[PDB]
Amino acid sequence: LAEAAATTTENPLQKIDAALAQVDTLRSDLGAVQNRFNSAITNLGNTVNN
Amino acid sequence: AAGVTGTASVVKMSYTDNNGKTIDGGLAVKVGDDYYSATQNKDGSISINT
Amino acid sequence: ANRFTANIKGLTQASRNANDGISIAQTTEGALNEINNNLQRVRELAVQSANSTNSQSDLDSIQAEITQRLNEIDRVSGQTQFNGVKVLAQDNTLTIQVG
Repeated sequence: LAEAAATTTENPLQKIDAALAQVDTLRSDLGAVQNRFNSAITNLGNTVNN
Repeated sequence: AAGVTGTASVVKMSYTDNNGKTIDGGLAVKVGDDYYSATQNKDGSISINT
Repeated sequence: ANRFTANIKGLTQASRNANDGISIAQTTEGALNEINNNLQRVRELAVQSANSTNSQSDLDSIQAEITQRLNEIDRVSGQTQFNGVKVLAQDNTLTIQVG
């Protein structure tokens, strides 16, 4: 369980920005992988047809 | 064991970009210009990730 | 008549041999088309990369999809196969009798 802050946060901008960087990185990874899956779908389609 | 020659110390990572924005990470071990990602032992000592 | 019948049967089976050849060639071409698609998409990304406005974060973002697409190319190349023949895993020369 989280404590209660006793002193004001220093450089909160940097920490919030680090969090934002993490989340955006993961979202971009998701975006790439989704394309991976779609290309795999087309691969499978051509394979089954042939 | 790895044969790394030099002083061993624990440092905190800071990164800056071309925009001028800056961020900070976790902990690591720096020998000369080299670095190694570090993990905190529960007692306050430090270990190198492998 | 016996010799003619022998020739007839030989040519008949050669028909199916050639058809198997066409099938395998079709499969290979099919794989190559999608490989080409991925390469051209990665080319688009590479051209995008030239934008010096990009921050290191955006550069890593693009690098991520580039890496994923390349690894997907390797996956398809490794996994494609006709009746077990790794048609994209080694230089080869396959025999097809037609006479």
